[PDB]
Amino acid sequence: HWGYGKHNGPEHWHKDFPIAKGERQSPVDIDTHTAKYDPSLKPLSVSYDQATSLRILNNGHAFNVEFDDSQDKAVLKGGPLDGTYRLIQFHFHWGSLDGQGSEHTVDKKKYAAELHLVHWNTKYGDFGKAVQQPDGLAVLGIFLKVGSAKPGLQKVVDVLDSIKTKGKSADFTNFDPRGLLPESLDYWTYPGSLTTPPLLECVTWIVLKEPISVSSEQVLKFRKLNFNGEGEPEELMVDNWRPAQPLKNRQIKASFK
Ligand SMILES: NS(=O)(=O)c1cc(NC(=O)Nc2ccc(C(F)(F)F)cc2)c(O)c([N+](=O)[O-])c1
Ligand SMILES: [Zn+2]
Repeated sequence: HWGYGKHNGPEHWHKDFPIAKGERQSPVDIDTHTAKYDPSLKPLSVSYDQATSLRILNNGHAFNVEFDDSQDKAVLKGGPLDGTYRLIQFHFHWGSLDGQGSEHTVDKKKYAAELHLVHWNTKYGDFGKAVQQPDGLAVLGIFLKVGSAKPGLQKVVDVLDSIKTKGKSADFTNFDPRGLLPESLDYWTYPGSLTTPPLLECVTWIVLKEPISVSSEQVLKFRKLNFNGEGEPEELMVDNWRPAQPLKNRQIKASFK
C-alpha cells in the first residue's frame, strides 16, 4: 500500500485515491504577499484545560497521540469556524534533515517538522461522519524550527523508544497539549484536505504564523522511529510529508496584517 517511498510515495497516490488530483488538496505554499487580511476573522479559541490524552501509537506512517473525544473536553472554536470542534489526536510530519520536513511552506521556506492537531465538528456526531463533510475537520498546523528545546515536548520524545515499530502503542495519560502552542495565535486559513490517504477534502486548515523551537536532539529522536513492524527490515521513519499542491481556485486568508 501507500507510503512515502520511491515506489509508493505521494506521486503514486492518485492511482488508488484519484481525489489526490482534486480541487482543494493540501498542503500548499503560503505566499505571504498574496494572502488576504480578513478583518472579519475572529480570534481562535483554544480550550485544552480539560484534555484527556489516552495513548500514543506508531501507525506505520507517523506517531499519533490520541485523546478522549466522547465529550467536549478539549475544543477549538472561533477563528473561521462555526461550531465546536473536538480534539481527537495530534501527530507530526518531519524530515531526514533540518531543512525539510514540514508539509505547508511559507514563501517556499520549509521547516524541520509540522505539528497537526486534528479536531472534528461535533454537529456530525462522530469522526467517521465528519470526514464526509466539507466543514467536518479543523486541523491546527504548527511549524517547528530547530533551536532551543521545547520543554513541553520532552514527554513525547521520551516515550518514542517504546513505540519504535509499526503497530506498537503505549499508555500516554495526563499529557497537556497546551505545552506545544506558540505565544501568538495569529494564523492563515484556507479550505483543504487530509494530507495522507484517503485525502478527503474535509478540512478547514488553520496554520499558525509563529513556529515553536525544538532542539536538534529532540527532532533526532523522531527520526529513530521505524516505518516497518517488529522483525521486519528496518526503514527509518523520515520524510513523511507530502509536497505542496496547486492552490487552484482558493484564497489564503490571514488573521493579521
Ligand atoms: N496529515 S493529516 O491529514 O492531518 C493526518 C490524518 C490522520 N488520520 C486519518 O486520516 N484518519 C482517518 C481518516 C479517514 C477515515 C475514514 F473516513 F476513511 F474512515 C478513517 C481514519 C493521520 O493518521 C495522519 N498521520 O500521519 O498519522 C495524518
Ligand atoms: Zn498531518
